[PDB]
Amino acid sequence: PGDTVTVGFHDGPNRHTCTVAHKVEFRPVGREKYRHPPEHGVELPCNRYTHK
Amino acid sequence: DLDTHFTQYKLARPYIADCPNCGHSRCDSPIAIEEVRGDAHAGVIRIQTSAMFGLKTDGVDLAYMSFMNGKTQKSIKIDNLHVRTSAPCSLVSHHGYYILAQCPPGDTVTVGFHDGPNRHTCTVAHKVEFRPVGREKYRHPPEHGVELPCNRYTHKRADQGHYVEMHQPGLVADHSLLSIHSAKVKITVPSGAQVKYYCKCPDVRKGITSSDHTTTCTDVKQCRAYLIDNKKWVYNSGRLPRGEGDTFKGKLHVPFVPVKAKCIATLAPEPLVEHKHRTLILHLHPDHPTLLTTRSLGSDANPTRQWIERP
Amino acid sequence: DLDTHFTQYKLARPYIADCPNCGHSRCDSPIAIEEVRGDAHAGVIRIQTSAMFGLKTDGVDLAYMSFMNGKTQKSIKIDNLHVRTSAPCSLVSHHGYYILAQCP
Amino acid sequence: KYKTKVPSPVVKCCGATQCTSKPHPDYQCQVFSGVYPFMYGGAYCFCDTENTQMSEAYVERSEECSIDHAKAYKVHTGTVQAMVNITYGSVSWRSADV
Amino acid sequence: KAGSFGDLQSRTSTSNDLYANTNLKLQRPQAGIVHTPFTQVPSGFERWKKDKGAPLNDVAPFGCSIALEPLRAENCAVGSIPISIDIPDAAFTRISET
Amino acid sequence: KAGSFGDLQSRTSTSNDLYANTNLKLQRPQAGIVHTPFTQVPSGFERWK
Ligand SMILES: *[C@@H]1O[C@H](CO)[C@@H](O)[C@H](O)[C@H]1NC(C)=O
Repeated sequence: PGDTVTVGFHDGPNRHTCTVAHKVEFRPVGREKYRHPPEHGVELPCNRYTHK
Repeated sequence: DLDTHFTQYKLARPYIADCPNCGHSRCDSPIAIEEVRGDAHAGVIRIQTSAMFGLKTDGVDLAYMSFMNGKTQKSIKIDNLHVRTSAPCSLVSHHGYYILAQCPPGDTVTVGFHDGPNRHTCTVAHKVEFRPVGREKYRHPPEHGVELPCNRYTHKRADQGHYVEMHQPGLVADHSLLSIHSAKVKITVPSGAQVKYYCKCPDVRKGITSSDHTTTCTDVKQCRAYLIDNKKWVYNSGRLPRGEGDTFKGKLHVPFVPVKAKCIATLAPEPLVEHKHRTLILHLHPDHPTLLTTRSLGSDANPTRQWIERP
Repeated sequence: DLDTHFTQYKLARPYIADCPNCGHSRCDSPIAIEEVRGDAHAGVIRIQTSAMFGLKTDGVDLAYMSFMNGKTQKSIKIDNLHVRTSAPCSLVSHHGYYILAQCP
Repeated sequence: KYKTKVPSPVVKCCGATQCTSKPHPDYQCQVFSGVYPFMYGGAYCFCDTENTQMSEAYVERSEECSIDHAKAYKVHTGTVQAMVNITYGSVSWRSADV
Repeated sequence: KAGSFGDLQSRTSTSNDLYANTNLKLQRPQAGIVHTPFTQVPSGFERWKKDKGAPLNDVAPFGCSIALEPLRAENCAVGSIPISIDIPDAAFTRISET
Repeated sequence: KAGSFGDLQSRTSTSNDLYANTNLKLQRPQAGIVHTPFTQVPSGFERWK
């Protein structure tokens, strides 16, 4: 979670970045408000952006 | 001496264990986090991993670390070894399997290292809290204030009475030991090791071989192979398969054991005090949430306890 | 001109002073922090340090910084000079003992 | 504060194992059948479902227990002592525990 | 009870007989993963440290000051103290001499 | 008074005569360290804001 989103890259000695104000929230799935994906638990259907 | 602290760690090797987050996804990580100890006051945490720090193939060297790269153990100079919870953490010291770090609060603990162009990280979910000492909820150790006793993980590598067990490694599944060869599965055995195999093709076969063996099956998928190498021991990890029989081989001391220490706590600003008939008037201007307590000195204490967060 | 802004800073040197969390433990740092000014609105802060930025023994050069190494002053080209509070801060400019940065 | 000790699980391929009781604090043991675990080297077991993992766990005192612990006491009437500072006549102040 | 002050109890800090009461329950391992997941009630010692409240050091009547080595209550202004002191006979001067 | 609106007062913004009332107290330096620690009431102007 955060209040900004920063993206950037390097080009030799140059650094190009861009930061925009955007609220990023963690959205636990289920009836428990966890703050990071658990190592184990109950597997529930969720919304994800595919890696494909 | 420094070598005296590694006499038993030289008998153990690093290992690869499951990590819930290897970057973006779960994987078997050579830096897998086994435990995070975060019960010290001033943000100090101790992290146990599957990697070995401070040892090289030629002996003890605090600038070197060792980790497993498949079945082969690799030794490199420490390169950008880092710990992160919510922001970069300062490293205090490292010892076999153990890292001591000074971290800010966070919901995760991330540990990783670099190996040339390679990057190895492991992130686990773990609530890291900053625990101030005393009656003030400060968020970072102050430059000055009142020195109070506190609980800290020591920076010393000495054996201080706390130990963990190192056991004979269990079977290590490794399908790279198998090759179809001349349309007939062959088992390659690394020098000095033994390989257990299990094949269930029309000719069901199993056993332990100490040298290259060719079985009766013609498809690698029909066989399993396990590497047996007990020359180095591993921690009794809950993420590794257990061996057969009594696998206990020795003890490893825990380096950065918790100790009592003196921590600097903040000291709130002096209150303004005004006096009225039988009344004490205090004007409190805290910097951090500051606890105020009072009691009467008579037979009825009539105690008062409240945290002052604003003037 | 740019040289006219360093006429007085050329007469001063960096120094080593106590830093409460120098590295991971209190020690005398060559870039100890003397003051943090954070009363501006858009998250911009000004930091005074014991190091000298923009000056080398051969003159003014904004790509160089000087700091004390024991009794000897050493001038080096700036290498990953950074500021962070809870996350990396963007540096705006540096001059003498001062660093300007935008921090969260 | 307690620590939970978790020994290496017993992974039985193409077979099954059984749990036994042990003299450990809050000891837990359970066998989970139908597992098909993977390691860095690929599938650990050959059989697709005829495999079991036996998990074990028990509670220990944490390392911090040597310094960070609470002591529960039964309190009974004991003794009363004082430090008394006495002067008399031209004799200077003298004191002792009484 | 689990999650309360006494969930973990030991007669002494170095004993080898420990009482532990937590809902330590082994969970099924995730598919394809070798690990030992479990659930357990959060430590009641950490809970107590949060909910300790005011100590006796801060609420004791009569201005008592609490010290631990040995455990004692100092300077409690309760009641009165009978006293008897035997003054040396050399400390007294005769009336006709004063 | 310290911590209130008028803790710091000046007749003009360029005046050389400044009035200040804060509970500025010098603290003993930490052992072995050369520095000047102190405690002070947070500014009453920032508090007033
Ligand atoms: C006894 O009283 C005298 C004078 O009041 C003082 O100097 C001395 O320190 C006292 N002794 C103790 C043990 O407090």
